Amino acid sequence: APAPFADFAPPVRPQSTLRRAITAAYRRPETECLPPLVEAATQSKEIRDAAASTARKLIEALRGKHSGSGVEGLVQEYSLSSQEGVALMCLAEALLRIPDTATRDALIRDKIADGNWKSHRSLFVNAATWGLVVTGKLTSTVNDRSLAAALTRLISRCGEPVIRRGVDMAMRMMGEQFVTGETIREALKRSKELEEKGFSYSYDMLGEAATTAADAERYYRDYESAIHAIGKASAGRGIYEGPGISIKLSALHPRYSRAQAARVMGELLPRVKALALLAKNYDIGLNIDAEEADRLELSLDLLEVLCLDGDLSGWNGMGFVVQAYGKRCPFVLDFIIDLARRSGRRIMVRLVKGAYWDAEIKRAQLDGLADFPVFTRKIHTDVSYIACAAKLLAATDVVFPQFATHNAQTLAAIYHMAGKDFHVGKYEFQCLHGMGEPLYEEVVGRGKLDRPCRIYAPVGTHETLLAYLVRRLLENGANSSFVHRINDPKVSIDELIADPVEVVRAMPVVGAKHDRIALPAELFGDARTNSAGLDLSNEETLASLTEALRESAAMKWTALPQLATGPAAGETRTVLNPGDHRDVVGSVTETSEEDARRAVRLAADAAPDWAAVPPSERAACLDRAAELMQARMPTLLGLIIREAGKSALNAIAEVREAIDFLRYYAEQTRRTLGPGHGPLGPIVCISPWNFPLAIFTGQIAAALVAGNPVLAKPAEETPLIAAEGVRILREAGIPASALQLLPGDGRVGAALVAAAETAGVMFTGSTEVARLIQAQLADRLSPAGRPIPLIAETGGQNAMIVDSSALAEQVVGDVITSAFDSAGQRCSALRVLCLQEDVADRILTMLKGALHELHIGRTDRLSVDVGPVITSEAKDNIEKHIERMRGLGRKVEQIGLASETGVGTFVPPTIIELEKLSDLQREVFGPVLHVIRYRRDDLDRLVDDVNATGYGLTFGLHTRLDETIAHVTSRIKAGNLYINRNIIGAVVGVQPFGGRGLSGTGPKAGGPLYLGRLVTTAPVPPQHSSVHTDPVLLDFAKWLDGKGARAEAEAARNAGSSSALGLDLELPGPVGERNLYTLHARGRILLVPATESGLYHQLAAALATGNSVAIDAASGLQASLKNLPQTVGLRVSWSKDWAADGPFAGALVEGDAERIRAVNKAIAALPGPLLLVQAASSGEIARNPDAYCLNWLVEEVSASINTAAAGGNASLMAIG
Ligand SMILES: Cc1cc2nc3c(=O)[nH]c(=O)nc-3n(C[C@H](O)[C@H](O)[C@H](O)COP(=O)(O)OP(=O)(O)OC[C@H]3O[C@@H](n4cnc5c(N)ncnc54)[C@H](O)[C@@H]3O)c2cc1C
Ligand SMILES: NC(=O)c1ccc[n+]([C@@H]2O[C@H](COP(=O)([O-])OP(=O)(O)OC[C@H]3O[C@@H](n4cnc5c(N)ncnc54)[C@H](O)[C@@H]3O)[C@@H](O)[C@H]2O)c1
Ligand SMILES: O=C(O)C1SCCS1
Ligand SMILES: [Mg+2]
Repeated sequence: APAPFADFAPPVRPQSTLRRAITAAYRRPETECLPPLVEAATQSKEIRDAAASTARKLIEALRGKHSGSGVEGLVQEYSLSSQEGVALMCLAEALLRIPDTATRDALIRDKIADGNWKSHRSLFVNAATWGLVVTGKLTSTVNDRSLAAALTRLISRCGEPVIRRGVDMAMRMMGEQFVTGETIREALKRSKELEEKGFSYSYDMLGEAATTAADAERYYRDYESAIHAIGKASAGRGIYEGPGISIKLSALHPRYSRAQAARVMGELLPRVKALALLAKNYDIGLNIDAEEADRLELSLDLLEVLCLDGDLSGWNGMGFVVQAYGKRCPFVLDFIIDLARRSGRRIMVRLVKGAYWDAEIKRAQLDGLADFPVFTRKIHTDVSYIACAAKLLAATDVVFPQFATHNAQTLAAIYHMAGKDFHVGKYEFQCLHGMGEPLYEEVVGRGKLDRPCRIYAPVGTHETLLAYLVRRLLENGANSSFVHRINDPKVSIDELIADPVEVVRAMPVVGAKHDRIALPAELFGDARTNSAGLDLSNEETLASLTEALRESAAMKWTALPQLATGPAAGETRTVLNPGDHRDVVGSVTETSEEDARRAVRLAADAAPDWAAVPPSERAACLDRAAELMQARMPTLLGLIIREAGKSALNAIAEVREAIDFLRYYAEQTRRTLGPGHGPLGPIVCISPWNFPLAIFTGQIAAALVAGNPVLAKPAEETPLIAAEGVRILREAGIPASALQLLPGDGRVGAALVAAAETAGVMFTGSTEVARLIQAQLADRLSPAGRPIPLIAETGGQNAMIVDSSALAEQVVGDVITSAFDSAGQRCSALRVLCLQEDVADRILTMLKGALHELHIGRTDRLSVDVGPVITSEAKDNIEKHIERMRGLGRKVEQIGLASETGVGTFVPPTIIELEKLSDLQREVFGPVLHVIRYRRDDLDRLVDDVNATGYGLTFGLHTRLDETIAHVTSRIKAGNLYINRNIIGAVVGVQPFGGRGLSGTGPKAGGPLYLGRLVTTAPVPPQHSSVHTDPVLLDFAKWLDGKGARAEAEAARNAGSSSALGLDLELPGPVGERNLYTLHARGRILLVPATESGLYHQLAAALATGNSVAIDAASGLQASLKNLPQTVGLRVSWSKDWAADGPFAGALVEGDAERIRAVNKAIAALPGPLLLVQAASSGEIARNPDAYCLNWLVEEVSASINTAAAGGNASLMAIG
């Protein structure tokens, strides 16, 4: 048996002094990066004056030949609105997908111009891109109804001539402007004109981010065939005067990442070597493009091996991009220059600013990392660029600098920095096709500056173009971009030639972070501190984590019954690693049923003393526990990895979630709890195995901070991390009498629930076990004669709907994560993928290819993607489902498992293609994705089928179309919605988490209504109000007044005002996402009245919160509701057989204690979902206007929208 963590994440090679200096700068504070860059970029007064004069001359030329674009001229000629221009270009795009030119012209003449364009996949799938072209602004989703109206209007107004102009315009841009050519031969033919003027070329076969092995093979043969064509055309011109190629490493392997470094060096490197050998034989340049920040240092390992490989000697064409917007850039250049000296290869170094800025900001915020790997002020990147250019110009004997820029100020500064001596091969400039030719026609040639420029030339069909094209249009439209400002009349030439080096030097704090971009720690501002993660791409982090993880594995972890009086004796057994039962993780002593009953009595005796600790001090304990967990995160990771079968990434997220619960409930307490919000009493917290620290901590922390002593009963599978969490909470100041730990199985849970002094239960787990607890509690009443509160958060049958406008690569990534992360052992995991029929085959092929790149095994290796299932019984239950489906004829795709999995309990990720959604009965808690197909016109029926399971936890939708978003999100019934992203997000206070139906009672964990359920009188949560009044409530109040029920009419009006139905908030979070929180009606509420006035109060509460009702017909109160307004009657039904008329979404009960007990038992016997029941006596209804609390009669819905899904971030376009 291998030692734990002995092979966790060894580096590709020992890290040299130069490599370690790169890693040290990864997230260096911006105020530390800039001073040395300012010093390096400083030039003399004479040079700065000459550079400004050169830059002014270049800018005056650019503005003096500036002409209006063809799109702007078309919009002007036909007086088009912006939406009309966008819709016209979408139509033109679709028309050009008809190959036969004469067939297209006939369709235009006889069908399109004749009105009905709809008759002949949305036309507007790519409207976000055309929106950038027409308006310069990026919209994340498409208003397809606005575009359809605009297209009808413009065709009916202008007819065939405008369509003809649109087609011809789109044909030029897509064939000549967006790309240099559709094929490499076409691009080579079009390059002759500018090569005669002194330009050179580097061709990019458009392609990146391979999803499957087949994709990577395709990109490889594209590169290989382009090298042949370029080399044949080069015909011996060499690497400086002749053309070259650019490649992206992510195109050549589907798992290009630090986590898969061994596969990268074993599988990707030989492919790059084979391409480089061919480039060497033709003597052309081969450049490795730079991608995301977490790929930089990995790419250096490939560069090093290739430059030391003797088979490539004699050739100086290997090239490499370095991004000046990155904090590591000068240290990367130090490494490359030294490698060039060691190898004797004159490495071609392309200095760029960088293409992924928006995405790097979002990623660092999501991951809770210390800082960004890029600058946050645009002028900092400019200073970085000039400083790095000085370093390169001092090293032209050993490297070939290539200065890629469209900024005339940058260009002029480098041109003068380089001085008077020049020869071809010393250095060059570079620009992008369709962006830089105007500027460099003022540079190339003996009549200008006599400096060469290489054009980066994209090659590809309309299809393969999207990702690259959006990045260019974002660059072109960003407020901070030179190419945008040059065309801004409000921007003077003096502003354009301002020297960024001197502007930065003169700022009061050199290198200060952008004022409007929050560090990841500060996402929530003054409310609370964000939890911090760990960068698993940082070699220093991986080295220290390896040591900490190994040390965690040497510890003698235990879990004991920790009563208020001290540890208790009991039956003891080992806890085994689910991925390898030979790995003993620790020992657990389980609680006897007698000691569990004893613990509740000790909790009851201690309850007054803990309630007396003021809320601010209880919240301070939670904050101290969060600090302790943050500091102990590496050790906690090691325990979670080995006890619960989690990967390192998933364990980090788990510990972050626990920290966030602690800080969120602390802050909510400080905002709400006062002397009149008395605790319930001892609360039993029963938790699941699959989030063994986060959900465990969240329930206990909420109960404790609300003033309740807690009996903590963790899942029998994962007691060790629970015991450590209790240890941390007690260290933080929670008294032993206020938090007792009771390990064991469901018997211990049931004994606690049944104990007489148990005042409340918090349950997270399976729906079937929640139903047993509901039945136990139906026997019971509080000393005040009211039901024992139960929060029961249960399973899901979670769907994702994908239409023909979604991007397959995005979909497949979010499906692989949502369905198979943690081996599908997330309550939020994707269970049913619904694919529109027209794209289903392509997406399924891509999904299956991505499935086969996953690594399944014991999770103490960074390279492992999917770990084990928790037990042999879980495995048996999952496989029985797979075999039942397999026996019914359903197609089943499974990864093959390595033999080393035999010592643990593993289930391979599985795809099952279903015929109907009713083929599924219950939640299958494992790595099993079901796939169904649907026709577009059946979308509404499909949402019905998803709702018809009775679950309502997480739900995903992938679409670009606003009409479809509005339709689906208005009809789906689930607690957590996700648009154009994965569905496993539960960020505390950002996506408050929890569902409806068979998925939960609410209120949501990590949301503002949670603490109020754990006290006898609920406070008013922050931001909890609504100015909207339910109109049926208003009609009912008028009816009450007409009947003479004046006091009840006033109570009804008061309920209408007090209701928070219609609350609609946006919660603070990371950039590039919109996180929304709304209060809706729950549904149909069962009313069990005893008196006429009680019925009127119950009806008012239910209607004020937007619900319909079913009224118990055995009440005999039918005569009390005569002559209702039709609007109210529509919401009212009478029920003789409650079980026939469900499912209900809650219940209101009136009666004395024994009537409430009898009704509670009858309600618990109803089939289906657990009901949140509220009960009151007739006297309580008369005395207390809040006898029925309106908090529990609305339904919380969280929605998370990825607003960067279209390829960039519109808001950050105006941030520089
Ligand atoms: C031929 C060529 C090849 C290229 N290859 C690559 C490549 O392989 N990998 C890659 O990542 N990029 C690459 N780029 C760069 C990228 O695609 C953009 O073209 C370039 O960053 C624009 O810089 P500029 O000097 O033209 O314009 P400018 O307007 O001077 O600079 C714009 C740049 O500033 C940066 N920026 C904007 N806002 C901020 C901010 N708030 N804080 C900090 N920085 C900010 C961004 O990098 C942005 O692109 C290449 C560029 C060219 C011309
Ligand atoms: N809605 C959410 O937020 C959420 C979150 C995570 C997991 N879950 C659900 O939890 C399930 C997986 O977790 P699990 O396997 O640990 O659930 P489980 O129902 O098997 O057990 C959960 C806890 O209940 C206890 N238990 C079992 N029988 C009991 C009984 N008769 N009386 C009292 N307690 C009893 C168990 O010991 C355990 O501590 C999944 O269905 C998952 O969907 C829901
Ligand atoms: O494709 C991109 O976004 C960059 S890589 C080389 C050109 S700019
Ligand atoms: Mg169980």
